[PDB]
Amino acid sequence: ANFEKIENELKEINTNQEALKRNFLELTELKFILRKTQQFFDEMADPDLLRLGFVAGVINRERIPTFERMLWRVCRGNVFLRQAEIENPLEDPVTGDYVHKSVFIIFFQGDQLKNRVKKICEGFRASLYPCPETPQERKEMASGVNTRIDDLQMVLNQTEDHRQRVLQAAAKNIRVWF
Amino acid sequence: TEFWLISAPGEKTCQQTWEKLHAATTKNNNLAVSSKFNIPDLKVGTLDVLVGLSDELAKLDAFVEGVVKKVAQYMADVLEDSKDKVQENLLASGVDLVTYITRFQWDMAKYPIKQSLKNISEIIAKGVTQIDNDLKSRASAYNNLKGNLQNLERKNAGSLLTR
Amino acid sequence: SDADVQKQIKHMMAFIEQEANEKAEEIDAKAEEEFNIEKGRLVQTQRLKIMEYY
Amino acid sequence: KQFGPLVRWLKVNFSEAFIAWIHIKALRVFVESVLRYGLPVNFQAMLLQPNKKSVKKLREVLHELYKHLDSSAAAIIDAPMDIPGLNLSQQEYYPYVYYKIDC
Amino acid sequence: SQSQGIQQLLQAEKRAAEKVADARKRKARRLKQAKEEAQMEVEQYRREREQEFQSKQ
Repeated sequence: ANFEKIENELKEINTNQEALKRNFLELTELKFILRKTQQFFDEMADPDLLRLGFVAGVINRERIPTFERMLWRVCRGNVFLRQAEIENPLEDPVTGDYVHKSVFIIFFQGDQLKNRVKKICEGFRASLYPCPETPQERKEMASGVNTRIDDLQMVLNQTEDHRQRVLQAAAKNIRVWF
Repeated sequence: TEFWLISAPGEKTCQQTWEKLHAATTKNNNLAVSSKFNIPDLKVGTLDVLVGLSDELAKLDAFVEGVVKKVAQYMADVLEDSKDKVQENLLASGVDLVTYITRFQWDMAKYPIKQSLKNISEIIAKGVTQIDNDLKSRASAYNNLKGNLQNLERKNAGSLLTR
Repeated sequence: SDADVQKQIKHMMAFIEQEANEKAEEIDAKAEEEFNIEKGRLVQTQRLKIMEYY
Repeated sequence: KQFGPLVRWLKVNFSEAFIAWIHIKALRVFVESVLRYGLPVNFQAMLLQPNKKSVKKLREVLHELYKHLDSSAAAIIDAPMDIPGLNLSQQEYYPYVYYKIDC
Repeated sequence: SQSQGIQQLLQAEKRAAEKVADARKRKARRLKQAKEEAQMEVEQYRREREQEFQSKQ
């Protein structure tokens, strides 16, 4: 019973830590995307709040030239793309490394170009997530993701502390158990 | 022959682009023989369907090329007795295919300009599909007749027992 | 460059506006069709009832 | 009796098939050109017949002349494969609409 | 610049929306006009046959 607990708890801890780290990274990417999209939508936002299609995501730096060329070569002169570096480089959602990133926003005309750009980004191994359509939605979902990010950080710290405590307890007597 | 169609996006007027492309190029050197295409002003539509068409005419050019080359092969086979001057025998109009293309002019009767781009594409597609099916059927029947003749020749050939 | 940005701005602006105009023309044509068919339907129904009554 | 009929049918149908093929070439030219250059339309396309082993020089001259008419800040250099998706680039992209007739 | 282009795009989108809304309003107004014209024709004919009935009586 003791060893079953000490193993099942550790395995559940590891699995939950992995999943929650993935979610935390995805949510922080979404937060950065929202912040930079708000920054881009700040030339002159006189109106408070549908043909144009909208997407946004994050790319690995130094892939901006190739990606821009590929877009301007596939969706020939009929799609718009804005890019902004993300200072304080971030950790990849799955690849698991600290790499510089650029948050980018793409505007397109219709469904065919929507599909074109979506598939192009998927091939370019970017990530998109949803995005707001009105400034009210932007503010709402940005606040939501920020709060969820803080909650996930707290839960991550607590679970890591739990793992550390249980592993210390295990190491206290592992030799005697062996 | 190899012919290259180049967009030459106007440059604010027909002259500013076409003159430099053709006359200036020829004066600099006889690198290539220049010609004007004079495309008709079709009915441009929405960009969603326009990109759809940019894909459909990506596929259909290859399909129609295949059909035309199949027709050429069938002509080379059926007319194998007098296969000389296959290009001359195949020229759609004029003296030769080169002449026809260099003087190409869109046939409003063949395709209604006022129709939509997708409609014109479908008009071409139905005709080419019918052409391909008819080529397959008729060439197969003629080949079957020729094969019956060849079987008769084979029966005439060989030893008395084998024949 | 700036010229590239301006050219793209012109391109998408023109194409979105032309899509809007095409939709407007289609709406106008279908609106004339609806005008005609509604005239026909309402006139036919009311006339049929009036024929019955008279 | 049939060779004359079949031969005549092939002769007549070749003209129609070739006409339709050139029509599709024209349609692709116009669609791609209007996409590349926003409305209104200006597509006084040029049909050039390559000379004997002048393809390289002609293409270089055309690229130099079209560097202005088309954006030289993208493509041209190179690009990676993007096969996954609805469609992937099949031909080389040049600073203009380029199409081939291979009679 | 990087935001000026986006501003222009959004303004064009709003122009398109306004134009299609105007077309929709025209469609609705013409539909109502069609209804009114049909009703007026109905009334004309109804009075015609009322007079005919009076003559027959």
